[PDB]
Amino acid sequence: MNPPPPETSNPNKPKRQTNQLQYLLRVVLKTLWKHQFAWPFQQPVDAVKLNLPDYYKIIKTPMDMGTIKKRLENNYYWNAQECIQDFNTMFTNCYIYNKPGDDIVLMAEALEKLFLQKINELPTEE
Ligand SMILES: Cn1c(=O)n(C)c2cc(C(N)=O)ccc21
Repeated sequence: MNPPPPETSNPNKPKRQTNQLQYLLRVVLKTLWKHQFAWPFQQPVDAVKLNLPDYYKIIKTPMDMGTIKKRLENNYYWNAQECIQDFNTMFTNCYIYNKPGDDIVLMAEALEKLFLQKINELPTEE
């Protein structure tokens, strides 16, 4: 069994649409999403189909770019830090679960390098 996915909709949660969050969608998410190594990270890990029965025993804070994309498109966030944390959670999960050197780790590292370069130029708030 897979767990329920992370929340992407919560009408109780206060929301903003801001230039930093717009950057996170238009520059950061879109840059990583189109990458040749994006595909393992475009949706929640399906531990059943991938035969990783211990994945959610080890990973208790799942995150993926499919979830982040939905959160950004549906204006789920209050600030950029929340979204940046989601990306970092996704990368960290990969490094925590997988054997050092594995293809998936190299893929995460390539995406993380781009992520860091884009976040380095996060625009100042308007
Ligand atoms: C070990 N592992 C991970 O840690 N992630 C994120 C994975 C994604 C896929 C996949 N086929 O999407 C397959 C295996 C994966």
